[PDB]
Amino acid sequence: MMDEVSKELIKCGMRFNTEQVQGVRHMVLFKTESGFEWGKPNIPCIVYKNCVLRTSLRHKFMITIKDDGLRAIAQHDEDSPRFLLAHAFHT
Amino acid sequence: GQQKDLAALKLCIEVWRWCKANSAPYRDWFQALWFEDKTFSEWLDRFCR
Amino acid sequence: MDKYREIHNKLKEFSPGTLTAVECIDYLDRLYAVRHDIVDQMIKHDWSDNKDSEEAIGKVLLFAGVPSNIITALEKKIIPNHPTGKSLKAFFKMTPDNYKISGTTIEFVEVTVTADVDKGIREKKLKYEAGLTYIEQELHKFFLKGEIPQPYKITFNVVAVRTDGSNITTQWPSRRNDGVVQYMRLVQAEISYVREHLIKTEERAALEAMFNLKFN
Amino acid sequence: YLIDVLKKTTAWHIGHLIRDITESLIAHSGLKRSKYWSLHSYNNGNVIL
Amino acid sequence: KILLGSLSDLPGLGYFDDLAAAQSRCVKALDLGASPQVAQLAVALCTSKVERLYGTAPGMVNHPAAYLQVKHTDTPIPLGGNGAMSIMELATAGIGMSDKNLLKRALLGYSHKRQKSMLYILGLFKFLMKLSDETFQHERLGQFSFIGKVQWKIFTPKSEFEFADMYTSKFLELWSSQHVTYDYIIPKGRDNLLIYLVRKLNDPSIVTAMTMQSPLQLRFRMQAKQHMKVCRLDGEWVTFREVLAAANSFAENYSATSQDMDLFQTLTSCTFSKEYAWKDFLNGIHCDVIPTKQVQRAKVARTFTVREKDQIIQNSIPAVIGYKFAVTVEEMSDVLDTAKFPDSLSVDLKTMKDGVYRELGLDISLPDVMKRIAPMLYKSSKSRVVIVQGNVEGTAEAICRYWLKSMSLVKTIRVKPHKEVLQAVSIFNRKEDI
Amino acid sequence: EVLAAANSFAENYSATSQDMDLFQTLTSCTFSKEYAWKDFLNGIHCDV
Amino acid sequence: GIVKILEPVRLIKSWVSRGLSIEKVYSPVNIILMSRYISKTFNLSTKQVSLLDPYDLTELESIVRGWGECVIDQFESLDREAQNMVVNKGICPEDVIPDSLFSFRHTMVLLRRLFPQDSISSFY
Amino acid sequence: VNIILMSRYISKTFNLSTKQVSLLDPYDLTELESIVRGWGECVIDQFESLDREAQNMVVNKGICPEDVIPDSLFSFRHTMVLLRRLFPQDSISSFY
Amino acid sequence: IRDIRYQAVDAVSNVWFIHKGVKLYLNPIISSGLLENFMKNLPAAIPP
Amino acid sequence: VLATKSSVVANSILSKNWEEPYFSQTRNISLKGMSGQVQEDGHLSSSVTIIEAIRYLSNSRHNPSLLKLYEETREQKAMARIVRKYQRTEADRGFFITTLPTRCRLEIIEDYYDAIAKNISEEYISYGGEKKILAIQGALEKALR
Amino acid sequence: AAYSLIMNRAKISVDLFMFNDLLKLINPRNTLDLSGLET
Repeated sequence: MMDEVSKELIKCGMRFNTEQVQGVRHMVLFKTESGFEWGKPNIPCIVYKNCVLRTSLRHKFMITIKDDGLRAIAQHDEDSPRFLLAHAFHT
Repeated sequence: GQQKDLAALKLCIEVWRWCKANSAPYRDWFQALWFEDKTFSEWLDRFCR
Repeated sequence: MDKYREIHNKLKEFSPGTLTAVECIDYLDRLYAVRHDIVDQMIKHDWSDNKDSEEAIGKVLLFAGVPSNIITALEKKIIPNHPTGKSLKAFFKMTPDNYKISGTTIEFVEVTVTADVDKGIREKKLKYEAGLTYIEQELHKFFLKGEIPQPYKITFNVVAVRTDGSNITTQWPSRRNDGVVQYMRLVQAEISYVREHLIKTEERAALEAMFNLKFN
Repeated sequence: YLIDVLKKTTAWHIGHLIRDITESLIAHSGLKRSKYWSLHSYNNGNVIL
Repeated sequence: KILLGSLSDLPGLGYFDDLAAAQSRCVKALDLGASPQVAQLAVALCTSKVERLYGTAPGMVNHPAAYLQVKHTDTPIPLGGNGAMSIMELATAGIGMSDKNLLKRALLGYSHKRQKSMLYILGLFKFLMKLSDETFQHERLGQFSFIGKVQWKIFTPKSEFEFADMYTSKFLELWSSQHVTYDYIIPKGRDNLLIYLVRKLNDPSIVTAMTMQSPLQLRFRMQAKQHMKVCRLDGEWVTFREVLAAANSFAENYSATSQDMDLFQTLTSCTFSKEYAWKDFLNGIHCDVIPTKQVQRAKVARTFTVREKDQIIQNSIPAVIGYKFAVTVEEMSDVLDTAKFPDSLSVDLKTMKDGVYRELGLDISLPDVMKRIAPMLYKSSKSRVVIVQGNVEGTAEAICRYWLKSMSLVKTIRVKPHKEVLQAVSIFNRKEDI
Repeated sequence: EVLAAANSFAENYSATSQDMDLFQTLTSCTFSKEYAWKDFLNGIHCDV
Repeated sequence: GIVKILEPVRLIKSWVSRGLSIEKVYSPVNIILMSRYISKTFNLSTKQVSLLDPYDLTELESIVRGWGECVIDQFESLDREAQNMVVNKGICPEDVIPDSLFSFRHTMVLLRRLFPQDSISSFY
Repeated sequence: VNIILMSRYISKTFNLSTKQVSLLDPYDLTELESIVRGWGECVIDQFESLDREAQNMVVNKGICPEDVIPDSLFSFRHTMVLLRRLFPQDSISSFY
Repeated sequence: IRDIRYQAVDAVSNVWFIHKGVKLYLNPIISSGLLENFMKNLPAAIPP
Repeated sequence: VLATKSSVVANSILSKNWEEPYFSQTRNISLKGMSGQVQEDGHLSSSVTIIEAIRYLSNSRHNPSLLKLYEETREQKAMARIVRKYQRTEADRGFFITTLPTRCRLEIIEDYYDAIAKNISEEYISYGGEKKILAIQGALEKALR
Repeated sequence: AAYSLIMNRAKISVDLFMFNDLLKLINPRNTLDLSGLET
């Protein structure tokens, strides 16, 4: 989701606001060596501003199989946009 | 190791004392009775040695 | 039959002394079921009656032209000689192993395979013949009162075959004794095998207790 | 509010004295000791049993 | 009623048993509605009475400190012990939990650094276990939990009961050793049931209960007050001082063993029944006074259960244990009759063995191993009814919290860790986790 | 980078029975002579 | 210290009691399988049982205790069942357990010690 | 000597000229080769003296063919069950 | 002398006792762990 | 009221387990007092439940069930006595002790009636321990309404 | 040996051939019928 939003912002002409701080008293979105996590970082790292974790924000599909069964693309109906449902190319 | 030897010696003392109180085959019994991993005859030989 | 083949396939891959008591019990139950089925099949082909699915006594009488109204009326009656006082409705619910209708005569036969022929025979008699004879008297009274043009004749024959099939020809002088006794000899070996081989030595007492409770 | 208040009461010491008397009487209640005389005293010789 | 009946009656089964009875019935009085402070006062009074009767208190002959090189608090309860525990631990944890805590602390001390004062406690516990393994094995089954205890004399003739003198004591001991499955299940056939009942009749606890209101009980009290031969050290009747001296002699020359360490950990480790960790709950709890006037609500009775049964085992633990130990056909028939799910007995036994092997290096396949470890692993599932005031939920945590809020007679008490801090844990709990 | 990775590993470290056993074995048996010398040095009084 | 025994027969008779018998689960077919195995492989009509060692005789009696109590009363039917099991399918002559107390190795080594046999026949 | 003794035992007890080894399961052939590895290298070069020594040891005093250990990586149970499964034998003969 | 382990005694060969012409086999007693019971004239229980 | 709960009443009555052995249950081998047999002097003997159970087991040849025990001792006359020493047990409540056949008959009646009564315990009979307050609370609510 | 077993798996090892020779020396006509290749 961070990659998608970063691509959208790049297409729109702006970039993420990043601040290097040694600690935040509140819950902020911070990036570590292992990835992106939510919480209170007590380690000097990169914290992305304008990120709010809203917990209050919380069917038939058809799947097309490619790469002999390594990636999956699904959509709601025939006219729905295609999105990569699943893929095994992880680490 | 000393404790095991002490226990074997005490067992031999008791069995011989009873065998003398009664009428028993001392030598035959000492070749039949077994303690831990050593027979009574071997225990007596070790005590002698 | 194919059930014996499946059982043999399942049991040739089990090393001796590696079956839990409950597994031995249910395998034995399957084997007794297979033996009962093969004896049912020999009688099936002997009588040439292709009644693959067992039918209830009421259904058998329906195949004999007995009207349903008199059966429904009799369903309310109670057997006076029943050891447990079971109703006629439940006695009609149960399905005998085989049946045959020849005019006004209907033959019911119950078959069991056991070493104690007399015990099985008397058990099947006390289970079947009381209700069968009560139905016989009921239909005789109905015929006397005039609700049926011809009286019905009922016959019950129980035959028990020993585990070795020595007296199977004496009770059933059939042409097909040899193949059936050969097949039944095999089931004994299989039963005895798992019973005294694939079973675990630490659970032999458990097997004995479960066998005693289930079958004795 | 209970033990501190009742500690200075006369009933506390009376009960302790009765307890000692009962202990002596129970001690005398034995089969051997029952048929013999006895004598005891408590509280600086004030109470005699 | 229970508070005042806690005093006159003397069980006469020894220091540990009398103390346990007094504490248990004080806990029962607390359950019926007694304030924790009144229960604590009653516990102190009964402990003082039993200590004076047995001479355990410091100041007279039977004090353990005069015969053991260990602190009075650190001495095991069966010996001269300090039964002045808090009513909270008695009601929540148990009666013999002091010995369990002492053994846990001793094993913790033995690690890290290898001292002698803690190996002394280990030797005392081993001596207690050696004394315990000289009587009926079913005594440890049921009743109060203990690692080991000193047996005391029974000062009443066996001829008072008509059928006690039908089977000899050696007969009963050898029958119990041969038929261990009957320690966990009740025999059905008369041949075994008659022997079971005769063994039950000669039980010292049952004998005392049958002679509880008789003049014969004064004999034991007078023997104990006069410090006569009342205990056992080997096949001879000995005085309590002799038991203390023998315990000191055995503990001063005791060498730790890997198997002994494993068995001590078995005692210290988790239980076959889901038990709440009351020790760390009480250690980590905090209570705060809230300035609110006391409100007297009604009274409702709730079922306070402390020991549950694991749902994975479809049969009761006694049934599975007896089925494993049963070797005779009639024992198997009895255990099948008692068990509600006979077909799953083998599966339950296999899961039991797998869990024991997972949590412990001990293998229950050997009859001796399971025979020794079963009483220390399986404990009873007795249920209790506790009178509570208001909206206390029918859970052990809620009853304990209500007891914590009830410590103050006038001031309202609030418990800071208001979240669910339950610790329902068993041997197979860790298995399900992994 | 090594220091950062060490911090990341250690912040989320969970106690393990095997690891605790290994550390106990080390500090009680393996390094016994070293700690004996340390205690020797600590428990000595020198007057001038 | 010093103890003397004058009535040992009565001393032992005082210990006599019933009900403390260690019964074992017998397999009626397996018992006769091992009986046939022993009869075929070993010649038991060579050495008299009278001159045999009582120490080994006690063990032999203990391991053979209660074997026929389930097969002597019913012999022909059990023999027929065993024949059916052994002919209809192959059965290992070693994996079969007559009763829970039975120990294979010990039984064979005791039998060979009591009834020595020429190893050349087994080898050559 | 134990190698030649166990080889002879296997030769007499089991009939190895019945099933073609080419059609045998490779999984079981691997285990058989593992348990028989190196036996030839110790007995083919010198056989007659070894055979005479084996006779001498087995004829004078009894040898139980379940304690013979041909090498330090031998298990009687596993080898015999493998050979039973590879080469079936009519169990009826053993009991009849 | 105390602390005598009669249960640890094992019987290897035949053990025989003679008393007024009566021959007794003590090997089952040794195997049953009842050596002390017969040692000091103490009660015990044995199968018939 | 009972006719609408026939199935549950039948299940409760059948769940009393009338077929189990009489003396295998805890309640029949407890320490509760029980009258013994008539002695030579003509006075009934004060005894205990476990002792009487042992006596019957010794005299009998099998462990009978509740129904079998009642049938065997049907002709036996009921006898009763007042305890020698009062209470003597935490589970001893009352002042009278009866004989074994009397205990068996009272147990039969008590078990049958407990089975037939536990089902209507939600409205009429206040069963203590778990649901004692519910029936009385419902009655009081109806009264206040 | 592991490399030879992995690569070919269709040619018996020299150990099996040596065992066959040993069996031939002990008692011929009871040897394994060998038709595969070596190594």
